[PDB]
Amino acid sequence: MSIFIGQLIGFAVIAFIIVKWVVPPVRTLMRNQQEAVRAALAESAEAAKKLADADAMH
Amino acid sequence: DLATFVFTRTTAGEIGILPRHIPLVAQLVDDAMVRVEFLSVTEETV
Amino acid sequence: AIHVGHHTLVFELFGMTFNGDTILATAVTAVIVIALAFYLRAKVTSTGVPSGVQLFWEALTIQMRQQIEGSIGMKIAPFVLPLSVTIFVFILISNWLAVLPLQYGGADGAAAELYKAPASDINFVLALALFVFVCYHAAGIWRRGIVGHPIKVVKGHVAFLAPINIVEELAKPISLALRLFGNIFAGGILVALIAMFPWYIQWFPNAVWKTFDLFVGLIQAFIFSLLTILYFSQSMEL
Amino acid sequence: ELAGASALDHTLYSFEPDPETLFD
Amino acid sequence: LDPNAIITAGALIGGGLIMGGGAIGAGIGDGIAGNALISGIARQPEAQGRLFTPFFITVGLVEAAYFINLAFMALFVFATPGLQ
Amino acid sequence: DLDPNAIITAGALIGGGLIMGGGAIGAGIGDGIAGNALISGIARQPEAQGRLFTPFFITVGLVEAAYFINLAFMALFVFATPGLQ
Amino acid sequence: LDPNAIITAGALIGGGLIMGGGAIGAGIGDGIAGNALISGIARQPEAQGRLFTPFFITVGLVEAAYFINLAFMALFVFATPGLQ
Amino acid sequence: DLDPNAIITAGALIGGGLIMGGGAIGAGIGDGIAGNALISGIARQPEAQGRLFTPFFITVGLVEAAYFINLAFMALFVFATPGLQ
Amino acid sequence: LDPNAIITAGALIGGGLIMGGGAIGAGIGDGIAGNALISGIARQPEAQGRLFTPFFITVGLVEAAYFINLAFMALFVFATPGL
Amino acid sequence: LDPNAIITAGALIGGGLIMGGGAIGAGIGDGIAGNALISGIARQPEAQGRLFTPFFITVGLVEAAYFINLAFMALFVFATPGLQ
Amino acid sequence: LDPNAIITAGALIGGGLIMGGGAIGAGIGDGIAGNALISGIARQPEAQGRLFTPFFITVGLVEAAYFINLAFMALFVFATPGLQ
Amino acid sequence: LDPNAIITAGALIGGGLIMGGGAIGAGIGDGIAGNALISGIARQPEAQGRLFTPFFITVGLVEAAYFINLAFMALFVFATPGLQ
Amino acid sequence: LDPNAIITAGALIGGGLIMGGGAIGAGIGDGIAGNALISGIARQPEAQGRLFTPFFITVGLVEAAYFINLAFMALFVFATPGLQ
Amino acid sequence: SNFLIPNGTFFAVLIIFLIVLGVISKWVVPPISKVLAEREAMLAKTAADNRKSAEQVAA
Repeated sequence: MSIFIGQLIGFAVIAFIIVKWVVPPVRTLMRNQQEAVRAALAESAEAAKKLADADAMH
Repeated sequence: DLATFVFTRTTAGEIGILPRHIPLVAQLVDDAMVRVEFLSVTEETV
Repeated sequence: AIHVGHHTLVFELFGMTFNGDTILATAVTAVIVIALAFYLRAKVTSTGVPSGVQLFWEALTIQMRQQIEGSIGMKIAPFVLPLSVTIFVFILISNWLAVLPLQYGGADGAAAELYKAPASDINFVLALALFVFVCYHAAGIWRRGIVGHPIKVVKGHVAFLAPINIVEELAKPISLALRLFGNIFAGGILVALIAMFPWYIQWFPNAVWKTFDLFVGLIQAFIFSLLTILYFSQSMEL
Repeated sequence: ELAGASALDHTLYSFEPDPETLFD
Repeated sequence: LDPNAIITAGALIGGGLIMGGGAIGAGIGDGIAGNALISGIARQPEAQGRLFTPFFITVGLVEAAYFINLAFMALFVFATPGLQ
Repeated sequence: DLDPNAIITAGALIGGGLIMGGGAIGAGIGDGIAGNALISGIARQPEAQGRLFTPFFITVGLVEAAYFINLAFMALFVFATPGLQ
Repeated sequence: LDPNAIITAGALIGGGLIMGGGAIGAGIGDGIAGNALISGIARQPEAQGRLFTPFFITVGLVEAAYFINLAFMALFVFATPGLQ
Repeated sequence: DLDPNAIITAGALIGGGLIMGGGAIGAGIGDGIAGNALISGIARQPEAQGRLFTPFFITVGLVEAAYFINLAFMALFVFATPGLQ
Repeated sequence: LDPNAIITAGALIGGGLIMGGGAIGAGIGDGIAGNALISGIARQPEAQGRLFTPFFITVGLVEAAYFINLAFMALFVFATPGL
Repeated sequence: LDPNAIITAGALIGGGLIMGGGAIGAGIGDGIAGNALISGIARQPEAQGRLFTPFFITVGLVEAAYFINLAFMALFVFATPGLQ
Repeated sequence: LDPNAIITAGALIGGGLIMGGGAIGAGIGDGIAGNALISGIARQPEAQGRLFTPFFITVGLVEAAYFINLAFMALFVFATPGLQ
Repeated sequence: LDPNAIITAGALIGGGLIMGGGAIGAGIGDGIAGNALISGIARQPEAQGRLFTPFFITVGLVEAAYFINLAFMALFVFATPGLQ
Repeated sequence: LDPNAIITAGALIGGGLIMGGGAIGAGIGDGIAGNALISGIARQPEAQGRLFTPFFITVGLVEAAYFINLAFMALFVFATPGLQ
Repeated sequence: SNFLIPNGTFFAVLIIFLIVLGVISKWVVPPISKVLAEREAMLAKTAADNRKSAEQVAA
């Protein structure tokens, strides 16, 4: 179990490093892609509105 | 044919261009001399 | 005391021996994959904001389709996309799960791990590689026919190097299998080897090697998928 | 071309001397 | 003369050769691929991301070679074929 | 007085060790060189990676062919040593 | 003859092979990566920050193999498989 | 006493190990270098590949030859060992 | 045949091999780094002062492998394990 | 112990080294010359006529040595000096 | 064991080793020189005539080493030093 | 059998390896450093002077390693530890 | 076994290694220096005179170690230290 | 203790992999392909709408 204790300590250190450094940027990319697709959807909606407007003026 | 040969001297070194030479842009040396039988070479012609 | 091999759980059926531990790891990975698949299906936000599962899956799909298209027409090889994404997720989860701290003392003065990466067994990589081999050779048969395909592969690029071409074919599957094995097998050895050190000194190198193992498993899964897609594309041309 | 293939802080074409070199 | 000793020493020498070859190949291939990566980065900073995907492919090859040989050493040293 | 087959097996093991040592060196170096070319080309022509991959992998397969031929012969040497009495 | 003599001599020679290969590979690969870095710096004085990240990416790979080899020699040297 | 034939078999096996080690190193390196050249050339001009294959498939064939023939010789070390009684 | 004589012979051969590999690595790496340095200084002489920063790392990160390797050779020759 | 036994074993090892070195040299030389030929042909197609001839020199200067080694390896495997 | 047999076997192994080393050196050198010559000719077709001059100056310096070994190789196998 | 003979043979093989590695390293490093210096001089005629100083830094390093190996092989051949 | 046979075999193999490594290093270094030189004349013919001075400086040094190695090799075969 | 010889496991593991492919070929990959295709179509149609609005207001 002494090897078990050492292994658990190593895994805890690995999780520490992950959550500390790698998690923030990956979540940042997650949020960036989510917001990019949401912005694309909003742009589609407003372009549809603008098409309706242009048809009305035309 | 691009002439069958164009000799010259560049900053990199002496360059002898043949008709199907790969495109190549280079500068001529201060005392550059060019013989025919800066420098820009295109796929079809110098 | 390393004890390389020696599958922890083994059973017998149909007059043949089977490795219980590798089947357990493979089943666990398959269950994780199925859980993610069902989560995606239930939470497909086509119009809504994509969730973690949705964005992860679509990122995998888009990357894989990009390599496929760069290799061969997507319509020419539609099944290649699902097959390759399947291989990628399967291998990635298999290798990643080894990061979990499932290593203990076996009461024999050595280190034994409850979870052993399924790729650490030659059977797993053999199955994956042979399946991929049959798959892309069948695709080649469909594209060129049963008779044209062997002649095409034998001819290859230059006739007078025919032997190498055959070797290349035989090099395709084996090359795919062995590397994966190694890429994971070393890990299985290394952790066990790392266990020889005292725990209060063993912890640190274990962590360093485990993060390196995460990176190695990721890159190996990526290259395995890319090699699969490439071999599919090469088998279907002219 | 060359500027597009160089740092701007003063059928590809082979720039025998280094692209930055030619600018000077 | 305990043929066991002779076969064990032969297996150890074989595994040492396995390691020598694998380490040499991996080190040199990694160095060369990294040289290419760094040169591409310096010449074209914009391609920083793009060059990563080919580079990791190349590594996956070269390292694989070394690692493949590693397994074989593990086969020789631990479960040596033809033992007495 | 020791068994001749033990000596033969030790010789076969050392031979196969050399087999795979040379194979590993060759494969690693050749693949690294090809990868360096691929990296340089992709850096030069940005989007040409898709087309460059197939000539790349022609050489990759060619290089790996020798490695795996040496694999086959290493297995031949070790699994069933030629002329093992 | 004592089996330990042959087994230990074989282990020593195998570990020596391991370190020879590891040193060769690490030195040459690291030198090549450094050559790339130096070329970048000379051609681009202000790129030192951008080129460092690829550099360590290469080194981490190269050195890793070497250290792997290092570790393995311990197993060969200190706890020789099949020692008897 | 030791059987001399066992010593001969072991020596021949080690010799063949060296044979294939050198052959694998040479073939891998030559293939990788010729590749690197081919990849770079095609990267410079895509269509150019149509012709660059010709010299490449020579050098490949010319280096693989130096392996294949070499291979035959190590077979002579194992299949029919010279000077074996 | 005394076991210790054989062990010492094997250890000496192993240390010789270790140091040969280390010398190969150190020499080739230093030569490559110096090649890069020479090219750089030829390109821009003023750069020389800064070029020593990465350069010393290379050799520093290369010679270490040699130096570390050297240390390991000692463990083979002066303290023959399992003699 | 049969003297011819050791003679032929050492001869086999020596011929192995002979052919290994020859194959390494020939392979590397052919690869380097082929890289040069590839680059030249890509650079100047019409130069092929004047490029194959110089190429056929170095390979001849390379293969020679390799083939020279063959001419000696046969010796060690068909007439080993000092056989007795 | 015949002392002459062991000495001659060691001599044969050493000669094979030395010839292999010379093979590697000559092959690498000749390939490199040929590559440089081919690149020069591709850059300057007209130059071929002058280019052969430095090339041979290199070739000797390479080739010579190879042939130098021959001498000592013979001394190892034919006139074995210290032969008993 | 005489232990001194075996230990002396081992030490001689060790020194052989020492100097093989040292010679390879010195030759390769010196050749590449040369190539760099000659290329630079070709590019820059007057620069030969200012180029010599860095060049001597390079060859000074590699040669030191080579010279170090000399000492060690001497230490092995002339003063063999544990000769007994 | 008589000691002299063992020490002689060890010395022969050791010297073979010495001068084989020397030959490999010398050949490859000569190839590299010759590549630099031949390319230089391929680029700047008039520079030949100023190229030879550094060229001979490097190649000679490349030879130096190799030639030095030969002496050590000759010491082993003929002046085997510790010969009984 | 070769642990390099194929075992019965070979078949068994294969089976599991197969079913996973089947799951991914029907309930994951096709829906994701549809999502990506419709997103791209949305982008293209939105660009077309913006343009047509431009030469409508111009018209």
